[PDB]
Amino acid sequence: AAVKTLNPKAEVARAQAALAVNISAARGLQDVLRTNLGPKGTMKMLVSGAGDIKLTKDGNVLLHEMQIQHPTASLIAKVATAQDDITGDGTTSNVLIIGELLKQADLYISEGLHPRIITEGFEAAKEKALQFLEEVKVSREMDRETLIDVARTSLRTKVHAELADVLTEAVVDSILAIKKQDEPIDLFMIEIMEMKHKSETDTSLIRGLVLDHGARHPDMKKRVEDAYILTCNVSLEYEKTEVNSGFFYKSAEEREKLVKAERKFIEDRVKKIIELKRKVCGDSDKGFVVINQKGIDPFSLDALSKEGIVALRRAKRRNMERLTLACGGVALNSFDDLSPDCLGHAGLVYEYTLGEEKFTFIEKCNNPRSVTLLIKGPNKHTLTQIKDAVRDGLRAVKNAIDDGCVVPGAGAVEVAMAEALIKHKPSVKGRAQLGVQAFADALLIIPKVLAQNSGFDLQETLVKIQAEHSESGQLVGVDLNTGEPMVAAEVGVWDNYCVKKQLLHSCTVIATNILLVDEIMRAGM
Amino acid sequence: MAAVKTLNPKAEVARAQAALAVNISAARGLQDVLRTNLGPKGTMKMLVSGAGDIKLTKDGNVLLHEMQIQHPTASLIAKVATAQDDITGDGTTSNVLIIGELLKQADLYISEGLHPRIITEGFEAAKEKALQFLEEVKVSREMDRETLIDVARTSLRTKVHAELADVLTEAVVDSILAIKKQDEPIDLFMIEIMEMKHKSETDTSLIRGLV
Amino acid sequence: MMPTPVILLKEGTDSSQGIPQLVSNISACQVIAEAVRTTLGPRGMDKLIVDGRGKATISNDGATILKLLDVVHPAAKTLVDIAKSQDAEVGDGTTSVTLLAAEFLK
Amino acid sequence: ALHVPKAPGFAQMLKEGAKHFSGLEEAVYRNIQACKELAQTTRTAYGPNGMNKMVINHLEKLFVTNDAATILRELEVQHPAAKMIVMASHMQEQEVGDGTNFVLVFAGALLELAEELLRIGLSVSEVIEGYEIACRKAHEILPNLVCCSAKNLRDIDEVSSLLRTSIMSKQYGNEVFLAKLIAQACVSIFPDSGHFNVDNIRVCKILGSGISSSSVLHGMVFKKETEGDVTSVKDAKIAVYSCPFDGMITETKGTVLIKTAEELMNFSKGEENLMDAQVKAIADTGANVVVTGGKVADMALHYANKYNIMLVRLNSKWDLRRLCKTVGATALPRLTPPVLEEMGHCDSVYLSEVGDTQVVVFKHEKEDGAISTIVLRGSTDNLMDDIERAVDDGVNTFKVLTRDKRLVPGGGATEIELAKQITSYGETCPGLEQYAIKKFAEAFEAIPRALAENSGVKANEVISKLYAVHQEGNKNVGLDIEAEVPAVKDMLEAGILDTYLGKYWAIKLATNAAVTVLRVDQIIMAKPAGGPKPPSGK
Amino acid sequence: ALHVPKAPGFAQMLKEGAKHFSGLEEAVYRNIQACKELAQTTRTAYGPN
Amino acid sequence: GHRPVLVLSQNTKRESGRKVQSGNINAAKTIADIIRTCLGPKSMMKMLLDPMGGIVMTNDGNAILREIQVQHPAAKSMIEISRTQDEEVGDGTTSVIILAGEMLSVAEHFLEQQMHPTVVISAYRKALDDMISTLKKISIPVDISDSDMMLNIINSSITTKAISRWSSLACNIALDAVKMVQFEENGRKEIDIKKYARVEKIPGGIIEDSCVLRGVMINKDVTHPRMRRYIKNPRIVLLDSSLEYKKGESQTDIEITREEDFTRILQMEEEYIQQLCEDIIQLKPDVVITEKGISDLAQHYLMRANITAIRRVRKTDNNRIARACGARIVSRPEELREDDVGTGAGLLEIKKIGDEYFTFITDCKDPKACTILLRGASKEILSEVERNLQDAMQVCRNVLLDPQLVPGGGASEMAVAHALTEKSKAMTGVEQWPYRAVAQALEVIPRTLIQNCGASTIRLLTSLRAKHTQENCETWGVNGETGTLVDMKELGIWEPLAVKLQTYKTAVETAVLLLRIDDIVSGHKK
Ligand SMILES: Nc1ncnc2c1ncn2[C@@H]1O[C@H](COP(=O)(O)OP(=O)(O)O)[C@@H](O)[C@H]1O
Ligand SMILES: Nc1ncnc2c1ncn2[C@@H]1O[C@H](COP(=O)(O)OP(=O)(O)O)[C@@H](O)[C@H]1O
Ligand SMILES: Nc1ncnc2c1ncn2[C@@H]1O[C@H](COP(=O)(O)OP(=O)(O)O)[C@@H](O)[C@H]1O
Ligand SMILES: [Mg+2]
Ligand SMILES: [Mg+2]
Ligand SMILES: [Mg+2]
Ligand SMILES: [Mg+2]
Ligand SMILES: [Mg+2]
Repeated sequence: AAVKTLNPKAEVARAQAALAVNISAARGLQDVLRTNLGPKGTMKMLVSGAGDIKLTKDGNVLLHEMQIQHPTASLIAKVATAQDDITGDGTTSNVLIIGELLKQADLYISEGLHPRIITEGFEAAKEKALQFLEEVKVSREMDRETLIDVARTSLRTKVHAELADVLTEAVVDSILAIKKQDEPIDLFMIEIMEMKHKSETDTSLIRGLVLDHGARHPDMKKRVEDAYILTCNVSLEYEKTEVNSGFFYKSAEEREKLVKAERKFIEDRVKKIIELKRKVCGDSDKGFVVINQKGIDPFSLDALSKEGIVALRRAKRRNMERLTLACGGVALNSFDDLSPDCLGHAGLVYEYTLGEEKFTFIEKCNNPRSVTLLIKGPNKHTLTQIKDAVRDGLRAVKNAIDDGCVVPGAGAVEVAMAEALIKHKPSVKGRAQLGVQAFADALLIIPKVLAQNSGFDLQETLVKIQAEHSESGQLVGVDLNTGEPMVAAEVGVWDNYCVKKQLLHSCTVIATNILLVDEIMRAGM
Repeated sequence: MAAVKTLNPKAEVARAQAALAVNISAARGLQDVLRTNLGPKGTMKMLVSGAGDIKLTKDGNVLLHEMQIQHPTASLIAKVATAQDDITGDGTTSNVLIIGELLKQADLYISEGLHPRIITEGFEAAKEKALQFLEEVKVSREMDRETLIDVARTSLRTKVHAELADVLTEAVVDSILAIKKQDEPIDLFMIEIMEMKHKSETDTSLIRGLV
Repeated sequence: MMPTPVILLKEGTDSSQGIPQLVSNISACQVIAEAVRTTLGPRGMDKLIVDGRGKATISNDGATILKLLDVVHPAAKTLVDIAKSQDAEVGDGTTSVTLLAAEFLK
Repeated sequence: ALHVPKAPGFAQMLKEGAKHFSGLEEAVYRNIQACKELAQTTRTAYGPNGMNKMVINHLEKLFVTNDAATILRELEVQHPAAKMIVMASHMQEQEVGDGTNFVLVFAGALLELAEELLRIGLSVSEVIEGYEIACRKAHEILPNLVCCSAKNLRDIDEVSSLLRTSIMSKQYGNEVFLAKLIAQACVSIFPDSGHFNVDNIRVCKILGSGISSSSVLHGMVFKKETEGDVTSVKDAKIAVYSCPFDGMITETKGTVLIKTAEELMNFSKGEENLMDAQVKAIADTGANVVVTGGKVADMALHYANKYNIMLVRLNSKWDLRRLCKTVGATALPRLTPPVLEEMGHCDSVYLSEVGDTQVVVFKHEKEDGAISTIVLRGSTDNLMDDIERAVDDGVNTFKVLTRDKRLVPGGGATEIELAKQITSYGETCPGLEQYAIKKFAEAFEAIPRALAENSGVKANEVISKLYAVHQEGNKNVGLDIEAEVPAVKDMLEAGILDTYLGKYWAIKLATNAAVTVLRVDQIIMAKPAGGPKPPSGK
Repeated sequence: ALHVPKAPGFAQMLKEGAKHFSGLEEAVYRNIQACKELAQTTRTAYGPN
Repeated sequence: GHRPVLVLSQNTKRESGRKVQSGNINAAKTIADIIRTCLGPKSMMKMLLDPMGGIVMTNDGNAILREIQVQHPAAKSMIEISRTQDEEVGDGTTSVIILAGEMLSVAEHFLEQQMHPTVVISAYRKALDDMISTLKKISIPVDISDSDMMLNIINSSITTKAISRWSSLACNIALDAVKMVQFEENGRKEIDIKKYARVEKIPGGIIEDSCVLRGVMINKDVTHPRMRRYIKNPRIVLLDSSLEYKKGESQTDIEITREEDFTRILQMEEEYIQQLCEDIIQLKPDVVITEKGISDLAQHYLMRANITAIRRVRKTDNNRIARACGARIVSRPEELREDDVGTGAGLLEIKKIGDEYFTFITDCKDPKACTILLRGASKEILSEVERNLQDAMQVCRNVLLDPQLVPGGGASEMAVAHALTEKSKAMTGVEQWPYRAVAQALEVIPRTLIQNCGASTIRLLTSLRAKHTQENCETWGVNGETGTLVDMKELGIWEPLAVKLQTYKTAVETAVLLLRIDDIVSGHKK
């Protein structure tokens, strides 16, 4: 090696060695992630250094939780991380397609072919595949049923069947609740609060908010039926003067006077709140709830509780907007001019105590534009798994709503794309037909992996499905229970169009870049 | 991890697809090394021993013995090639290449979920058919000096330089025809090969006697 | 016993179970009682215990002698604890409690 | 040809200390073996005849007890499947309060039978489906097995009889006395309103007099001493202050600026006069007892002693809130005299010495109050800790009874009946799931088997007799531990009963843990780090 | 992403202290450089001078 | 004892003679050989592993050279000249390295033949002067107004990179960004793409969605949710001073002896904040962007006037916003003027991309700053795309400043080599031999192009030389992808004259610098 004569402590792989290393790493990653694909996938256990336990089958989570220190593995992990960040699904398919693309490319490269021709064929095949995907997508009106089908297709692959069935309703209802007509969906308005006291099937949707903190005063009411919500960001505790004030007195009476007079600033704001509460509700029938982002000292807590006001302090910053959209009031940074029109309304507010943790519920809102999903489970790892599943489901439903088109799943679209690529192959000049064939075979990995995970054999199931597609022309996928060809659209197995497009683009780009790498160097020391 | 590691903690085990991957990787590495040996257009390799002795060769068996390999599958293939050299005296590089390509082609289908046993059955059937075809295609002829010269050329050209091969062809053919008895096995022990280090490589010849 | 590549409890855990451990506990209680036997009665004798710092404690009190002893046996600590309990509740008989318990076990 | 290299791919990419276990015989069987080992470790402490275990943690702290949850939490469990089962047991303890040993035993039996089923040829998914179906069938069957209900909770004898069984497994020799104490303490709490709070029952452990001398106090006991000279009050008028019993000071900064000799000569005298005025103003309301959460100034203490005011200082604010609940007072934030509603009343406050420790007792006379305290005597700290655990079990059983009054027979009767009914159901269900259903039914036999083994009889004879009797039609017959030979008896008359909610939650959690362990197929363990605990645990 | 593993095949099967050089730039040019170096060492003693 | 006596300190090595020259030339040749294969449209990419754990998949010569560490000082000099070439003209970083290596390689021949390095240096300087003359002679003019020619130039600049697949979009983005950054004030032309042409990479999406904005884009969100996230025609006010209450510079201590002074002080703090926000509002703006924090009370007072506030923005981003929307950053709002109010932005939109909020001030009219929003597969791909876009923008600004063009693909090298040989034909002194040697060493670029294309080097070079021996064949290069000789008047591969001039100058001067050197001394401290 040339560089080794300059930096002796350098590790270098050149020419076919770099390709061999990259393809070996990709094949190892693909072998690990093969068992993840499909609802028939296998649970994986992830034990951290500290002993934490995770139970996931996500491609991104598994990639982040294996003990791998390989460069190509890092590149594929970053690609999958981008896929998860933007689309929220398809990481396992991403890794599988990258690995199969590299394997099919090597199958021709090892026989004297240059990788550049393979990359040209990959580009042509990707263009044709994108055209076919445009031609095959199903534009539909995203009613509740289609969103439920998409949520099933995600959650069944993520969690147990019954838990998936519950999470489908939860996710779809939450998304439909927070969605405004002709407006981008803000997933920040769906709070995901997790409790650890009941079974996993008790996860539900609350048309309001759940706060992980409660009132700090024992005498405050634990339950208010008709409540006026005051969302505020005003400090109600003692605040020191910024310019080093200090006090100077000459007697105990003067010290007492100064002590009584140093609370007047906060007392004025507390009195303003109390006067507003008295004006708004002259009886004990209605209630008043104060949710403050900043702290409240015990003196103000006692003063408010003397008037029967429930006060919550140190709320999360996002809860300001969440309460504004749910209850309907307005967050106040000061009490300069506050009017009964700045108060939100909640049809029921109560506090729930669990161990050493106290929770506050805000339900029965008029028309909540922000809702929460209450994750419940007997174990921490169950809660983490359900959180990952609901994140995937929310991403899938949001993607389905964003563009009215949805793509049939179960690998039918991959089979049709491969068949179209094979048909289009003669139109490609030069030796790029080999790259086109490799791209088609790589696309065919998804039905192969689905059939293998379901317990059937790859070749027989694949040839059956391909023959059915050629004979009928429909979009026939993989039946994970019988192995026979099956129409994905009829049964309701749907895939996100954006997810498929991102898979094609990212997989092709990263495979082309990796195939063109001819040297791996580590000489920064 | 496994049963053997449970009984013997300091044990090395490769199980299921791991063993197949290890064997195929070793065979592919050996094939990658010995690809350049095949044919008269092959490339010389210089082999340096621990003591510093220099050896120039293109023979498959000679290269295999002098490779610094400690792999079990490599050892198995080396034993097979050694037997090939011992009996027939040629085809070691072809042996290694064919073994490696057989393993690679078998893995190409095994990775698709196919069981190795079916591949082995197909291998047996194909071997039987190939043997029948080889019996059909061979060219039986009484071998005069010309055919022996052609065979010796086809070997020595793949071994050494063209001019040296041309000299060695006449040398070896004349020696064999000299010691050959009619309808009797050829005793190669009766041809003495003696080394002298005073002339050029093209000065080697055959002495109708003994040295 | 088998290696069990993933051990259940943390490495170094010591477990003793069955009749032998009960007999060992009884023997430990006898050992503890033997250390305070000669302090009982008008013809009793005092014990001298030296700590790490070099200070010496001379006492005829069973509770004091047991406390100054650095007992670490889990079953033997019960005798020391009941001696402390007798000292706290009554103030006398801190040797009789240990002798009686050890004799019951014997 | 002397070394086997690592297979290309994931095997080579693995880190130096990581471990990867994949496949049935490498992951599932190992996890099942670990869970079986954990169940074996805890099994011997099941039932009234269970034996205590001396467990020493990493801080040389003794834990002699037969509480399954306590033993598991004091054990350094490292296998992650055993960690799942331990978390399931802890969740059962948190939700109900009793049945952790049941959860662990049932999970272990289910996992061993699942291993057997996998060996004979069944797939993991089929076993999981069979266990889920059998668990649903058992949950359906369980309500039909209820034999009686609490039917009252303000009674003393009835509540004691109900709670006897729960605290019979622990402290088997003397449970009637503990049952009476816990029943009295719980009946004092739990007013006409249906809400019952477990935290309202306090336990004070004082060493010296043996557990037979334990009593129940309608009040609170603090192991402290009075600050002042007054040590006994007969008609206490407790005023509670969260502020220190001292003159208030500015929160910004205090600086006494003296510019003349008169101010220097008058400052201390005026401060003392102000202290005296404040103390006398407090006393003029009739408050003869003052409780503070902060420090006590010398001048304030002197003036309180002058006016015959009993001073008690409580460092913990939890104790201050509990005292406010017990007496009915309000924690004043300032040193102002308390208004008539904020001044709490207790029938007797005095300083006492129980055994060795000096205690302050806020004793009521009525058989009521927000908080009741159980004083536990004994000869060993560990013995009092075990009695406290038994008291916690009894209180949790009372809370469960308040939540649900339905009861099921104990002593293995319910488990045997459940096994019989699940086997009958599974004998009719076709398909491969019948094997899993039958194994789930058989897993219930581990409870009577463990009871018989701990009692010292032949488990097989007991199980055969139980099946015979239940086939005869007696659903309330289980193991009789008061016999030297395998024998059974009806325990609806014997009063050995278990809460319906406890059994329901235990079965649900054990099945969930078992199926969660079974679902796992591959293990990827990172290299164990020697870090000083995760930052979450602080 | 901090170390380059040895390429699968012959590179991994190579012995501990063994060395392998293949190609023009790393074998032929290196041999030519070594021979030129030796000739340079011996060159100055050529001829009567 | 009796430690040895020394003149120089220990660990002070010193080599001298032919060995030093041979080592320097060998180090330069090795540096050239490292990136020899990364030249031309058929160049392969390389993976670099950073010591921090990062991966740099790149084709640029400068990045590869700067990502490695070397000990031989000649290699350090080669890395330095690569960085110099990258910083001066933008591209040509591997061509200059190859040229310097070849020049030193051909100078070694004469160094071994009893020729003093000064003669070689003089011949090299004469050759460099004649190379400059010939390059200026064979150049062609270009009108910057023709957008098609500029796009073709940028394309020919980026055909050798990984962005050649989306070359059209890349060229349009680079041309638009460079054109809109171009700015003049007080008779001073300025094209500052380092500060005012920002490239933002957000992984995900497709590269076809990447575009240049008529404005700026920052990773910021509104301070308070009530503030509008969508304003059609906003009046922008920029600040670089806190809207909070802060202590003064001098040591100031209050002394309170009266009851009402504490509350009075707090009320005056609030009133100062209110007056500050009133000074803001007096100009009636729509959005307020500040480099320092904004207090919650200030946020309330701003929302009372329906004003969107952005809390903490970097200095460079604030300067970009000021250039784009025509604002002027101010510090004391009591000195705010109407001219400081930034009008010209056609839309302010704050939309969530992925899981993060981003602020768009796009749709500006006549913006002098831009943000190139890059979306792609991952971080490494986007980094390589950004490097290619930087190369394209540098080439665009070089063409804008210097409108001359010279043929590419080795045609310029062959033409200059032939002219140098013809001029040397008249030389009679001993300096002619190194002169011709460097002349023919200039032919390494077409040879490397042929080698990377995979064609036959010797016969293609011979045919190209024979073609260049003719009269009107100065534009005859070689295809980097088909291995054939073509006239670049037809292929269209042209490169800026400035890039070629800088490359030749740097290569020759590096050769001179490393030829001047002897008697390497090492080991001493500072
Ligand atoms: N019920 C089903 N029947 C058949 N195929 C399915 C079913 N559900 C999902 N699939 C297919 O299996 C794949 C599941 O992949 P998944 O595990 O979600 O990977 P990722 O999480 O990376 O998207 C989808 O591409 C979908 O087409
Ligand atoms: N007097 C008794 N006779 C027979 N069985 C009993 C008696 N008391 C309790 N049991 C049985 O013991 C079991 C309680 O075991 P225990 O040690 O309390 O475990 P856990 O604390 O996990 O509930 C119950 O299932 C009950 O059936
Ligand atoms: N299509 C082409 N055919 C032939 N030569 C080309 C072509 N495109 C670019 N080149 C040549 O390749 C060189 C650019 O290669 P590049 O990798 O950018 O090196 P550098 O970074 O030194 O410019 C230019 O000198 C140009 O003459
Ligand atoms: Mg998915
Ligand atoms: Mg041969
Ligand atoms: Mg005595
Ligand atoms: Mg119990
Ligand atoms: Mg360039």
